Amino acid sequence: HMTSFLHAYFTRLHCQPLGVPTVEALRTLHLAHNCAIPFENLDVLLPREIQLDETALEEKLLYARRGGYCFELNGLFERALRDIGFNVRSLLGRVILSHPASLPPRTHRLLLVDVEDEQWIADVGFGGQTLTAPLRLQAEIAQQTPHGEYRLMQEGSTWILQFRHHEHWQSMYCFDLGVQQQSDHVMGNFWSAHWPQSHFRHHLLMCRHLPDGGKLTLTNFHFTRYHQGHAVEQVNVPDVPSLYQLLQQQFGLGVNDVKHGFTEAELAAVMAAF
Amino acid sequence: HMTSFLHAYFTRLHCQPLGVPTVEALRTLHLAHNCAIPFENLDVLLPREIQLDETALEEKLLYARRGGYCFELNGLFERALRDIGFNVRSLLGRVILSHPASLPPRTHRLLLVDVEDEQWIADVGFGGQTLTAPLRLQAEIAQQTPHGEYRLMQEGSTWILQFRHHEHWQSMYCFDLGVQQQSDHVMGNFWSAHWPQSHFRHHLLMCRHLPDGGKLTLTNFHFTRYHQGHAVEQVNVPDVPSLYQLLQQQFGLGVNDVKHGFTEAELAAVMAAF
Amino acid sequence: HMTSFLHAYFTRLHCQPLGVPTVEALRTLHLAHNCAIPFENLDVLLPREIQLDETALEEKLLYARRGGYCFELNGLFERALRDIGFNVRSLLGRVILSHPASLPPRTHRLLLVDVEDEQWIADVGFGGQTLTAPLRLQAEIAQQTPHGEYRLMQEGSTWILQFRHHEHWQSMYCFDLGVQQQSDHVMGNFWSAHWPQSHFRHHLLMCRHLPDGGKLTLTNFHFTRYHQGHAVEQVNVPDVPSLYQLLQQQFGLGVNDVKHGFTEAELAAVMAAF
Amino acid sequence: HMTSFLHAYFTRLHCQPLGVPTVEALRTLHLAHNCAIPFENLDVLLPREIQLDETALEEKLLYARRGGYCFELNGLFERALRDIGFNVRSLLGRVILSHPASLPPRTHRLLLVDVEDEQWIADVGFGGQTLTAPLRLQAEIAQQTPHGEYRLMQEGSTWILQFRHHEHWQSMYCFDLGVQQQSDHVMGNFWSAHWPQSHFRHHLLMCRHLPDGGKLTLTNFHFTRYHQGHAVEQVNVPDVPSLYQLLQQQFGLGVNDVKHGFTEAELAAVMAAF
Repeated sequence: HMTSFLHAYFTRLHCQPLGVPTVEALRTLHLAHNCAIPFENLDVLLPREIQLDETALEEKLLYARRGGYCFELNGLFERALRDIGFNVRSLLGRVILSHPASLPPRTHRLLLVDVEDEQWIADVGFGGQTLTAPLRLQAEIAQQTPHGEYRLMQEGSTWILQFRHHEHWQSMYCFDLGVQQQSDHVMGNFWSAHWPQSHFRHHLLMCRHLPDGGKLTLTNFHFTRYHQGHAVEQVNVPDVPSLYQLLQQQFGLGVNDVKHGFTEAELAAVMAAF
Repeated sequence: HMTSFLHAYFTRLHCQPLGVPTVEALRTLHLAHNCAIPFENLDVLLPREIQLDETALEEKLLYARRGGYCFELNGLFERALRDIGFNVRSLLGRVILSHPASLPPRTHRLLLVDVEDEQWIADVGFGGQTLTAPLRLQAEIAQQTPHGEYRLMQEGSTWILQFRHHEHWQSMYCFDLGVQQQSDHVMGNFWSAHWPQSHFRHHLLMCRHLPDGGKLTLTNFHFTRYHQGHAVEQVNVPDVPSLYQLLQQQFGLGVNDVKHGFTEAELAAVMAAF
Repeated sequence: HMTSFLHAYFTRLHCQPLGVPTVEALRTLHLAHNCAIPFENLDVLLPREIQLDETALEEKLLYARRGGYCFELNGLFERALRDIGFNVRSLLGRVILSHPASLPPRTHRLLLVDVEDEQWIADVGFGGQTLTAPLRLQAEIAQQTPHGEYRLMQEGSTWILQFRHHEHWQSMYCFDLGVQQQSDHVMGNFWSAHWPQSHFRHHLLMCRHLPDGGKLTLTNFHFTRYHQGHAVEQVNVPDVPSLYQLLQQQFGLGVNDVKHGFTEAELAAVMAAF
Repeated sequence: HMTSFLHAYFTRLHCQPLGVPTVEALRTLHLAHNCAIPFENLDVLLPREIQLDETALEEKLLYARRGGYCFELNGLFERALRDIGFNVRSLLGRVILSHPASLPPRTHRLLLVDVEDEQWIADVGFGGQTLTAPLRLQAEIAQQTPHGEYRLMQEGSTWILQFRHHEHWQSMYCFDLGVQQQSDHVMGNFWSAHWPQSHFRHHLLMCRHLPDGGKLTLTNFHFTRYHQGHAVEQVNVPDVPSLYQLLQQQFGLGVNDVKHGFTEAELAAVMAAF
């Protein structure tokens, strides 16, 4: 089967329809998503509100060929998986990367999927180190992904997904299986986009995934390409115009669109702040 | 026993020390609190950040003789009950009064107390209809309080709070027993104080409790006195100055204080917005 | 002559082209504008940034059939008068209606037009009591307008404008002939839309003008119609849906539009804040 | 003569009273100020409103031993010069350093002083390159200052200002002699502290002046000392604690104070955003 939405979803993912909800279907859609729809925080910098209702998400991520973060990406992904027939619901977790003194709020959205009597967690909105393939809800089991090795962890009642890096695991974010509501994400988005100390307000962030363990990475003007998890080439874009171009070339950002588009002069004012 | 804090706490509550954590101790401290420390949202209107660390709370609610809401009030209360020896932790719930189309975020804080092998919920920061006495965690049981009658539903794991009104139970807000973290309150406060559509940014709100089922109520210039739950006297303050006075008289607001005080001209700019 | 813009301008004003810049041309375009493009502050309440570059103005006020305030309205009007050949530039003035203790900032934009060796001030963005016809820059001279009587008094190189209200004269606002720059308006808009105590953030405001001294007035749910300056009929809209309708009927608001439109659920969240 | 204010002003300036308003008095007070009261934007980063009424200025800049920027510094300075008997009023100008495409708003405050039948412009609030000694209102005349050579200029009613950079002249800000009102500064401060793209919201900025053409410079963790206009020593502070210390040592920031003080943990949250 294929709903109106599900249609342009597959269309944007440069992928072929799927009607049967199976671990393999997930496996691919995930990577598809990860390569098609970039991780971007540009609506936060050029001041511009982020709606999270399936429609705004549809018109932003699909039609306008734009990106987003936690809430937007997994919000769209959640819809797709649902229309395809899977059993999903979002979850909120705490970003603990920076290794904070005290647990932070529920800033990160992620998906919980029930496929073939097991429970997996799909997440395409974590940015740089996001997963690129579902993982099973189990501790220790060093799971594998097209772009890395991760390890969940049943600590009491809050799982602690962590990944392999430089000979040992790093915590990325903790969460629990508690239900969440649309508003809980709206609040999550509100925090992230408006709390003065939120990093998302202090630098442009883009990240797109490629087929063979490769990925792109923009952080203001610092562009970087990776292959099989290695830093191959690192360009430092020299100007706004040049960057405006890089956004459309490398990440395939829909710079035009009656609604969600944005002039190049706007990208200039945004980078000007830094 | 009595800690430095616990000291000025009792001092502000115009109450006598208590060292033994029992339902009765709770019973009274609750009402004490409800009558001494007013519910106020003034720091939200005159723009002015709300810290929630025990110290800012101490200096705002105790020393400066000021009020606050959910987060501040129950934040202070939680500390006290803790220092007195009780077993407490905060909980976040969703305000459903307005009977919203879809569940709202975790805007409200409240306390869970374990006294004599049972579980009670104390809450002094809900404002107008806050409880004025602990309640037992049980369904149907129409519980009684110095200022009203409440009933807790048991919809799943989550609970709902209600109170009588025209011979029919009315739900105030829902909530479950999930753990919360300081940050979760900071986020709650952030939402409440800064989300554009938050009602707290559109009108002054004050509310203080009196011994015999009475309470005071300000909503901008509309002042109201209540006895045994009845509207006895309703004055419509005519001017800023007059109101400035009313805040100190009726609610016992510490209008002066190196830090948390505020001029009367400031209150004027605040009410000027409306 | 007629530029691409000037085209849809006249089209929105349900008016016939004009190519000769004369006091009479001004006289009508002013009233035209005043009846076609409503005074609205809706983008301020549903959080949504207000661009002021001729293009955003064009797309919002003309194509989407929406309204605006000081900055937007006169901004569009200024362009028109310019393309028609007049001699115009904006001015910033201080809103003194509330009769403030100390002069407020330059919140209000207005136009200065040099027609037939004289200087006139056109202003369609003041809302409720805006002018509806150019006025001559001269003191005492009680000038006449389709919707009221005005007057100009002196106190420096700065100008004060008034209108006879209840039985006599009283100040509306002041300003001076100093040059302004786009950014100065951007700042003016930033203030008005974001300074916490700005009244525009605390209630919906709409106002549209009618041919024979009549006008429409919305303030949240309070709708009011006026004839020859008199309150004929005052309805108190009972619900969001009904109001959503009233916005399109009475004011002719373009509720749809890829970009500047807004759902009715959005208007509900906005009125929910109050 | 010496007013209550003027008293602690001199006390903070580690300077001896002056009662006669002369170019020489200005000459020194300026340098005095420039070395005593640092240029700081810390209240912008840890969210915290900036009042500009003489009293808040007094309590922040003098009693709490804290710094500020444009509005606060020159605001305090203006009061002093006034109480001492000079003839002063503030002016607003536009920061053109970055060499913007179009004129920016009136972000910068500065002083205009009438001493011995001439007109000078004093400004202690511009930060890094602020003046350190009055200048005469005259074009071309390459004027000299304890920390640099500034050439003023013309171009219509406006005046530009520059300093020898590299060796070519780099326009700084610009302005006109138009009157300004308190609100005009409040709006200016509003812009600077809240407009999302304002650089002041993206990094900590501190700058203090020293006696012999030397000055200190903090930009986040990049500390720098200068002598006779040369970069002697550049330390890159390694941690928040260490920086907290550097603020009190090198710039003499009053880190404590019932009101304007700030914990070290607060500084951490601020730097954490970057």
